[PDB]
Amino acid sequence: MKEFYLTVEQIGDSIFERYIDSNGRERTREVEYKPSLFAHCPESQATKYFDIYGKPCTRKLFANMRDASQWIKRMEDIGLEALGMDDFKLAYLSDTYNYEIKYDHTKIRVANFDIEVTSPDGFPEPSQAKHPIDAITHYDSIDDRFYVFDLLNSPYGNVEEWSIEIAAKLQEQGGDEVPSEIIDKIIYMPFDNEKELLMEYLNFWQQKTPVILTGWNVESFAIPYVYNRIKNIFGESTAKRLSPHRKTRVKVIENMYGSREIITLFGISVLDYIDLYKKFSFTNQPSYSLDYISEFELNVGKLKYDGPISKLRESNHQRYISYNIIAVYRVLQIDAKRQFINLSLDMGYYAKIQIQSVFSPIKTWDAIIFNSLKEQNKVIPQGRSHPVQPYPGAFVKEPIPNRYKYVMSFDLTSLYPSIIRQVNISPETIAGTFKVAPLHDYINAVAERPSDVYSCSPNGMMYYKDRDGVVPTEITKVFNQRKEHKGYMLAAQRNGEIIKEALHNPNLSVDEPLDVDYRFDFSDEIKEKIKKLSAKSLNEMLFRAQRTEVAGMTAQINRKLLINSLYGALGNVWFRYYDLRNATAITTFGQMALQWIERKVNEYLNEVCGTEGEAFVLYGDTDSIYVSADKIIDKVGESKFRDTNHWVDFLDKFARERMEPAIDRGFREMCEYMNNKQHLMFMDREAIAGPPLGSKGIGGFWTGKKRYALNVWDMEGTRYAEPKLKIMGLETQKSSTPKAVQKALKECIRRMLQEGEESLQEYFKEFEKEFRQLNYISIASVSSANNIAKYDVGGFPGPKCPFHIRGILTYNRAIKGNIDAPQVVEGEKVYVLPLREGNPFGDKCIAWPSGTEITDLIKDDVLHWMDYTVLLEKTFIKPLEGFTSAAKLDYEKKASLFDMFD
DNA sequence: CGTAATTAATTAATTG
DNA sequence: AATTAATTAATTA
Ligand SMILES: Cc1cn([C@H]2C[C@H](O)[C@@H](COP(=O)(O)OP(=O)(O)OP(=O)(O)O)O2)c(=O)[nH]c1=O
Ligand SMILES: [Ca+2]
Ligand SMILES: [Ca+2]
Ligand SMILES: [Ca+2]
Ligand SMILES: [Ca+2]
Ligand SMILES: [Ca+2]
Repeated sequence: MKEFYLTVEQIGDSIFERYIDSNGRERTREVEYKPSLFAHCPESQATKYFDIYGKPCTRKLFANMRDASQWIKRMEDIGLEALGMDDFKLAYLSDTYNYEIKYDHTKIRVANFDIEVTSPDGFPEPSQAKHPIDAITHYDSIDDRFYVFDLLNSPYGNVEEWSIEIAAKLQEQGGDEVPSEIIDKIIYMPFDNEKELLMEYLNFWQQKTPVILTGWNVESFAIPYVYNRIKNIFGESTAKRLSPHRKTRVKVIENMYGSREIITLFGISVLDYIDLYKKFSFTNQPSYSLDYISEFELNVGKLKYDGPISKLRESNHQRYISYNIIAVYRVLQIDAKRQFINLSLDMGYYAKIQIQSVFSPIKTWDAIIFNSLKEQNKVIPQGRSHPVQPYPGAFVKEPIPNRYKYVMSFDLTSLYPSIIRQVNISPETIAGTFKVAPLHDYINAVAERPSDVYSCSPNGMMYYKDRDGVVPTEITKVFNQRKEHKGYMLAAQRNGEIIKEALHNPNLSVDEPLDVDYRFDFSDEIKEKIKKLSAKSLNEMLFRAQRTEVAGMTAQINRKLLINSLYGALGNVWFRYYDLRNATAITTFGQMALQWIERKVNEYLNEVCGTEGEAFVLYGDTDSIYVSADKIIDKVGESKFRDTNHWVDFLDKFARERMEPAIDRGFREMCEYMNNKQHLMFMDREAIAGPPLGSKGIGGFWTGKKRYALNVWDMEGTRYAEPKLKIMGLETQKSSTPKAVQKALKECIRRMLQEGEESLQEYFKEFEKEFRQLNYISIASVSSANNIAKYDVGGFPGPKCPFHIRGILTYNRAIKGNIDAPQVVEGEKVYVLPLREGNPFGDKCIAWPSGTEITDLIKDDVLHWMDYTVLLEKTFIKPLEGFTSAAKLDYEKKASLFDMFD
């Protein structure tokens, strides 16, 4: 097989590499890598190396990496550019793997682990590690085994062995319900003392050294705790054994508070799953505890136990260990669904970077671009210092707040990356500037043509047309991968809807789910067989379809993120190819494109309807337009339609056969106007929205910019079995909004768009009536807890203290003096509740750590003094008032003449 | 060390 | 309560 790296480090003058060799075995080598850097040389000197602008370079080959670094510094003292890859391990990888890497994941040791630490005096700080480690569960992907290291004897209690028999039993049998599919995969090792547990863990680590190290909060807790505990007991050199090269870096981090240190293990790639989740999930959660995320992702019940965690080992060691193991499994279950490890490996190997560098799109793009240029013997420019400067972004249209009955939306495919490709925007393709006219002059096609030679953006930039820049070339490659996966995602989604339809009439039999590839639209024979399936088979298939869709979604959305991050990197000072002329050429072109096509769409529809000056485009943001279709529907008459799906078909057909051709013509003209390299402005139909035929639903509404709701029947080719609410920006979409309120507001909106005014009034009346029975967590607001210290004056709110910070300060006073009560962690999330006047907490609100029950000491008082009236007005009535006034509806039935009868 | 546009909630100070 | 400036949090794209 083809070889691939596992890990790479620079340690002084050595590269330490772990790799899989041609036979599929893991090896390590230390290489005295001799790096090369480059300097400009005279034009009349023969060389094969050129910088990105075509200037000739001479190669400087150094005896070691230290000399290369010292040369860089001397070139600074002289005042001359030092060209080439200054990150020597990336040059090493490029030299050693001068080909497209084909990796085999089954050869990569992916370790998932978690530790338990009993602590009587509060949270066990990793940098102190003063408490014994009493449990470690370490899953190894190669063995497919959970290795359980259990401490039977501790200063905090002596316990009996964990029983795998009880662990397997149902909770109703007094067991721990450890999933049966992992029971056989557990290797249980009990220990008489902590020293031997840790010594054996380290020997184990030595034999099964993680390549990818993951788990939940392992970067901030497990890794620092284990390192420091071993350091405290055995000395530093023994702790360093967690690195295969015996080198570590301790950093008492310095950017915004937090002096609790993170440990870098050389020769290991740490991908903390919390960080993977935060970057790649496209969620913002109210809480990031494993219980909360597990429940959200997998629909598994919370891990339940009596008493505080500080007494769990002592009171119920059996459950203590069982839950440690389950915790480890849950991360694996989340990854089976989300596939962030797969994504990280794909991205890392494609770019040829340390896998952990996937968190940095700048590093990722620096390496991709470097490798691409190196292929042609081109030399990358030196990184430079830049002051941070603001620059202009997208255009957002001010919508008229209103109900909108029939809406067809259109959307530009992968806009900013397509602009890069269309215009040919790259550091080395800059050809010059032209004299800009005001933007609206380009929008209206009255400004003079920017250039008859070069490809142009309305910000004034000109680009060469003779050849594609490295940025367009490389962004194109990742875009095409993205497109392939989006195609799989959409097919799985369409397939999901076929299954839902068939679920309306399940057959009465014992059968099995069909063995199908869900990434492809079901064939006619599959569709026929589905119509004969049982509910159980159909449900399992739906689950599988939806799992395929999620897999597709991860692969596609994160490749979209990567390409959009290349645009973003052009606007970040730490990017080697940072250039505000390029970033601004992209955004300015976007503003023109949107407004240009708004004008064209209005012109086209005014023609086809025989009107003049009618505004058909009601809204747009960045790259999307929302077109009112009321007149289109009214031209045929609602009476002609058999059902909802009939007008949805009509609009779908009108969009595809009439509007899209016109839209294409308009963008082709714009391309010629800007003299661009390639027409890549593709604006396809996104949404078809409207009320159910014959209903009193309003269909949709806008309250303002980035705040709207639509009742959608079809989304980019997916015809829904049930209409789906597309709600953007409103309180239902915000993690800060109480869960019960999100739900209730979503139902108000549903009733508005699908059923009408009366249905909404009926529901509101009921919600207001029953509101007070709702669980306190369900009606708590959520916020991030930043800068607590700044606003803390003696334990009371300082000037300008934010509402949620006040809540925290109240909480601190309430629990002050208690070492064991949950502390609010700076930068973490908190639940927030209003408090009625005259309460014992001495303020108007209380906040506590999110995802948790409030400590039992003050729970009864919070529940007693919760201000339900303030909660209702602030979180529910206020936004609903906003929705309904924008929609011209009343959430409460107003008086009428009819009130004088019966 | 990916980006900008934009919203709502909030505090402080004002709005004769 | 409204409006205005400044902060904060969180979205849409
Ligand atoms: C979501 C997102 C968008 N944008 C910018 C760049 C996008 O091209 C532009 C439009 O956003 P989107 O319409 O959300 O996405 P897209 O057009 O790039 O890709 P597609 O529609 O095919 O899924 O907004 C970012 O810069 N960063 C982001 O994270
Ligand atoms: Ca735990
Ligand atoms: Ca788009
Ligand atoms: Ca689309
Ligand atoms: Ca059937
Ligand atoms: Ca869009």
